[PDB]
Amino acid sequence: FKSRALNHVKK
Amino acid sequence: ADFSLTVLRARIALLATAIGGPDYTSQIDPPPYKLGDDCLACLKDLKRWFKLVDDQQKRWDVAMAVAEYRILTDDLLPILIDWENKCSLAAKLANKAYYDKIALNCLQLLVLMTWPLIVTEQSSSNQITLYGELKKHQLVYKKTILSMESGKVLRAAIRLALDVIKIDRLSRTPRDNMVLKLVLNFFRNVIAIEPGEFTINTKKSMDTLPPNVSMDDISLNTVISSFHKNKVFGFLLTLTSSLSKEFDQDFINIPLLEIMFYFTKDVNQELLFPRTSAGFELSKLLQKEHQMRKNVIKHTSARHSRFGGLLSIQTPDKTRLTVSGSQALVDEKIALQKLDDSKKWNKRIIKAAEGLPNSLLNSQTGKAIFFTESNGKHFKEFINNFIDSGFNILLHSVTNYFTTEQDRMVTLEQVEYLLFFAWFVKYQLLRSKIDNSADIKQVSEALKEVTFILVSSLLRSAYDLKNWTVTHAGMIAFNELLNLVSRTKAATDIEFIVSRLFSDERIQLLSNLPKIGSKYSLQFMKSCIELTHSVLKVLEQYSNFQKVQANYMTEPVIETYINFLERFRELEDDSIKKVFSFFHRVFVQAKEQALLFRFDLIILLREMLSPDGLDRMSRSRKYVSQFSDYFLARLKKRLKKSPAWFVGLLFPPLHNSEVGFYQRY
Amino acid sequence: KRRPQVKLTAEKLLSDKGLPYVLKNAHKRIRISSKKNSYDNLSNIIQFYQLWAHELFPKAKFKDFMKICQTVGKTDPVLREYRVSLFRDEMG
Amino acid sequence: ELGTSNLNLDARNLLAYKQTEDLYHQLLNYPQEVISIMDQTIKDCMVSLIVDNNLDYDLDEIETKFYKVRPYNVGSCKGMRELNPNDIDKLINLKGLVLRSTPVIPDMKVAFFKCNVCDHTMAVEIDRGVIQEPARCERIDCNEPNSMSLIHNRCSFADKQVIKLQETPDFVPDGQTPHSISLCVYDELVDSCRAGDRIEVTGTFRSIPIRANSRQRVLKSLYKTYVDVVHVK
DNA sequence: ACACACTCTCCAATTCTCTAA
DNA sequence: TTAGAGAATTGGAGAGTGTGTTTTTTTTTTTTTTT
Ligand SMILES: [Zn+2]
Repeated sequence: FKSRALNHVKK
Repeated sequence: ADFSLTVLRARIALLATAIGGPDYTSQIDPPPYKLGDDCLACLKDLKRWFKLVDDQQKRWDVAMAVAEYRILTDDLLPILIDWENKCSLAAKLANKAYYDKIALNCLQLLVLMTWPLIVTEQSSSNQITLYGELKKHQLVYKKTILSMESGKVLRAAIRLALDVIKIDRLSRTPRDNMVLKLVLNFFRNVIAIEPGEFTINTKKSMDTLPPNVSMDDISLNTVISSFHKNKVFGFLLTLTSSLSKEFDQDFINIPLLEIMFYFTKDVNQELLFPRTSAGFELSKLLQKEHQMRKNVIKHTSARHSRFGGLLSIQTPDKTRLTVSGSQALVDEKIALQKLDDSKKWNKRIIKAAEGLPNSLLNSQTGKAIFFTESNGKHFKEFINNFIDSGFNILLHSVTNYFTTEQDRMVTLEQVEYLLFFAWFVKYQLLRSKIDNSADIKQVSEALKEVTFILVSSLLRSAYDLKNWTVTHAGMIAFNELLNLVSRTKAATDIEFIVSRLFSDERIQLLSNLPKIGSKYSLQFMKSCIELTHSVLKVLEQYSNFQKVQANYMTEPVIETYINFLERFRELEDDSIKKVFSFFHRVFVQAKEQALLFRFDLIILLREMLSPDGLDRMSRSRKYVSQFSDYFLARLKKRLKKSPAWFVGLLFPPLHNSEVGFYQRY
Repeated sequence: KRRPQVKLTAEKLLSDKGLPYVLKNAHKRIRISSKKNSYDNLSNIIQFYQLWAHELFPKAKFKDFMKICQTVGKTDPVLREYRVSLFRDEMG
Repeated sequence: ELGTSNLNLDARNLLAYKQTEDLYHQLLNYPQEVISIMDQTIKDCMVSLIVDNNLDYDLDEIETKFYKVRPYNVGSCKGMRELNPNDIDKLINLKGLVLRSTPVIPDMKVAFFKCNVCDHTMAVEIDRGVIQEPARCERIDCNEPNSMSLIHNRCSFADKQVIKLQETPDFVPDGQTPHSISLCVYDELVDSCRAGDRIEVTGTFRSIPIRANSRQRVLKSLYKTYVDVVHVK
């Protein structure tokens, strides 16, 4: 499955 | 099936009640827990449920069951704490083996449940399903472990270690040494658990703290306080410092590396040195806020939004455009900007690192973490005593390990080593910059030849295989080695080390590095820039130089420098000084003027120099204006001497032999 | 079929409407002065290029015009032939 | 030196000075652009006075403020019933008596957006009544669609009020009853006037469409009309 | 039936990669 | 070092589908029948 983390999430 | 699943869950619950329970005769409201029987078999069978079933099937279902029945919070901690307090009182005075056995077998489950989590394309679909929820439960574990009696369970763990500190190394059986590894493996997990990272399946383009958890429970600050009151820092300090004397180095020193990585990770060193104060700086920041408000006001119309008329602007060749709004009537710059802003299209865009918790490599580190006054001084005391006591001995042992084991490495250990090196070397340099009581001899083990070879080899092998995360980390470490060398030359073998550090092969590599940086994240390019600055400055103070500098100057490096510079709104004051130092070097000294006559630089100086961008009084504007004056002077001269450059300014330079030489000069 | 997309291309640049207009007029258009600031003169240079870029190809933002021009400038051989012709004219 | 923002101007002085004889007519024919030109002229002149005469007053304070002109005594008064469709968007002068005033209405001027995922924020200008919402979050690493959202109570607003003016009996036709017209007034002049007051005003005579229903963009052929005052006497 | 909101689908525009001169 | 031939990923054009719409006082001025 194409699992993916929100690497860009830093606020 | 579902019924088999719930049967195992019910078995785990009946084991979660056979364990024992408190006493209802007590008349003590409430008493402590009270102990059951068959409990050895209960703990052992639970261990078997983890190892013999869940690991062999790769589930994490068993962990979900024990989390459902709250085994850690309810039974294991009071069992351990009761053992600790009983033995503590007995020590104050100054079958019992069975009590000690139950203590050991409770601690091992505590290590197992809080073990950190890894997800890959080879993990089972069950684990991938269960990743997000067990994160929540492990956050609950961290809070609960740090909370109980102000964290008293941590004293039990070091008492278990003290039993194996007790008698001579010559006697200490392998099973004995496993305890001393285990107790530090506990603290690594307690530090490592932190708020979750959101992850989803990329099927369609469209917080995780549970209700019982908050940030102040989970912050590192809480961990510093909890560790200090429960007497951990003395244990780590005394264990690392006397490591050389026949504690078997093999069992301790890698976990003891992991701890130091796992709470250096999210600290900037300037926050630990100061360089009513809070209110004063708050007022100054409010002045800055007022300046931003003023900037918005200067683009705000006086009369309301439906009062506005219409404007027409006529070009050469008598063609006309139309724009609305009242400010467009007076400001042609705003009218020209607003005209282009309406157009719809933007070109879509290209994007480097994964598989590692958050660190300097993939986060913007212009964001501190925040300390109490007691915590600040206690943490400063801990790492200062660490550096003055333990740094050289630890680095010598761990570096003469890895030279014999480099082939077998995994990415974690490389990135760990390279970001432990950098942090402690940089911190000592800043502390000795501040005060004379500190000295640079405390970190002097980094310079000796073996460690230099190893850092070099890591950077080499990482670059060749195109593993870019280890390449980034090795870049950071090699930067700090060069900085430390430039310190020591400002005071014999160090020049020999320099000459070996700057053999031609390494110049080829270090010259190659900024060129590929154009594609990558912002942090990569910044690392390239700072490394380049240090590298060129050291070879400046070597007195070869003209060969080396001409190696650096070409189109793709300038491309990286401009691509980095246009995001100046996010960057520091210092990085722009470094960039314009490089531009001074290219333009004035080397007299390679032709590189910078390219149009996207001329836009940038307008954006950065306008009342829009850089502050009227920041130190940057001095450099920027002093550069732009000379730039336009030489450009005027060139353009009037040869009018062909008007069409030249749009495109890259032209590499034909017969015309290109006169083009460049 | 759906309507094909419209793009910037070297034919537009090499047209009489295109790049020759800049070389025919740029000497008369732009004028620097020491009597005005670096910001002033720097703002002056981009006027003519912005209006010319709009007149040539109104599709996209100005930065996109430049960064689109980079690709065709580097790749197309006929455009490079025209550019070496310019610098040969100066070598003449 | 009194710290005030508005300047009166009787239009007859434009006819006395030779260079502005034609500007008088252009004021009447094109009020919206000309008044804005006059405002920006006045603010620049105020700055020029302190910088040229090199006075102690804060430049930032003057740059922060808004300055407005308010023309009056434009010409002959016009009967309320005799305004025709060829007078639209020209300056007008009326006499009458005040019936009633509605309470102050908040009118938005600046919008405030916030990113849901990355907490990036942007302030946006309102013109022609339409909020120009961004398509995607403008932070470089958070270039995502539908990602911004409006925060109501951090916007910026301004005061609006509607005044009901009645025809004076001097002008009513024979054997008929007086009519009334509605005035829209903003900011400084909001709460000036009470029921029963007798006034003379000056403002642009505007017209706008009105929708057939709140669901759709369908407009009606008849247009509403009103007056947009810039001065009251 | 007449404006809208929302879903689905195909096709070509674009960038990335490999090969040889 | 350039460039050109082939493959993979993404955008949005535009075609399609379903949907919603018309439509008991309480206070105050005036005429009328009732005591
Ligand atoms: Zn965002």
